[PDB]
Amino acid sequence: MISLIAALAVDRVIGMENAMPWNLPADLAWFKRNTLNKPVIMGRHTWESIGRPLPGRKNIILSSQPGTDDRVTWVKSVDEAIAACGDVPEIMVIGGGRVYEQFLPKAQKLYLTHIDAEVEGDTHFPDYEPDDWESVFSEFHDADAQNSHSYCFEILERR
Ligand SMILES: NC(=O)c1ccc[n+]([C@@H]2O[C@H](COP(=O)([O-])OP(=O)(O)OC[C@H]3O[C@@H](n4cnc5c(N)ncnc54)[C@H](OP(=O)(O)O)[C@@H]3O)[C@@H](O)[C@H]2O)c1
Ligand SMILES: Nc1nc(=O)c2nc(CNc3ccc(C(=O)N[C@@H](CCC(=O)O)C(=O)O)cc3)cnc2[nH]1
Ligand SMILES: [Mn+2]
Ligand SMILES: [Mn+2]
Repeated sequence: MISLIAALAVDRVIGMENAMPWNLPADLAWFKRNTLNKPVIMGRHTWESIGRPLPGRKNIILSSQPGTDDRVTWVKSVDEAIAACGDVPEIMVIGGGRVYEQFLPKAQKLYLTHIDAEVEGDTHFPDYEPDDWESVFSEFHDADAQNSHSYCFEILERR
């Protein structure tokens, strides 16, 4: 199955200047828990934003140009990215905006974090059709001394 995972601020903002404009330790822990031991597909700008390979995961980077780092796998099309994952139960697509748009029609599950933060951004999660999706899990958390915003973890499944 293909799944997307993302953290969204207000108005579906996901990034600004090739970075994320918040620091939510609890959300990165959720990201790690839901991606470890799975392949992760990302676009080249997200690869540069993370800045290093993610441990315990097969890292697959989409770019139209040849690769520049043999610690990760480089592919040149969506279909090649999927194939490079081979025969696993669940493929995690970890962004960014352009990559999420291309994989959304192919996805069966969304792992969304809704963050109560107002930030200017330059990248948005796609504007998906809510009627297509069933919420199967939601868990709200208030802000605390480690996490400066409230946030809600949600899992949706395609109906
Ligand atoms: N909040 C979140 O959960 C989250 C998650 C991930 C990323 N982000 C943010 O998202 C932003 C980056 O997103 P973005 O939309 O600018 O970029 P992106 O989707 O990460 O990367 C786009 C690049 O991927 C390559 N690519 C995409 N589709 C391709 C295809 N079909 N075939 C070949 N190459 C393909 C191209 O690289 P080439 O130009 O080399 O061809 C393209 O320029 C950053 O701000 C980052 O912090 C946020
Ligand atoms: N829910 C969610 N939150 C995010 O912040 C997120 N970020 C990306 C892409 N950017 C990043 C940036 C950093 C790390 C990162 O350093 N992760 C470590 C955290 C380890 C920990 O908290 O102990 C990792 O091992 O996954 C992951 C993805 C994609 N989907 C997301 N999805
Ligand atoms: Mn806030
Ligand atoms: Mn919902």
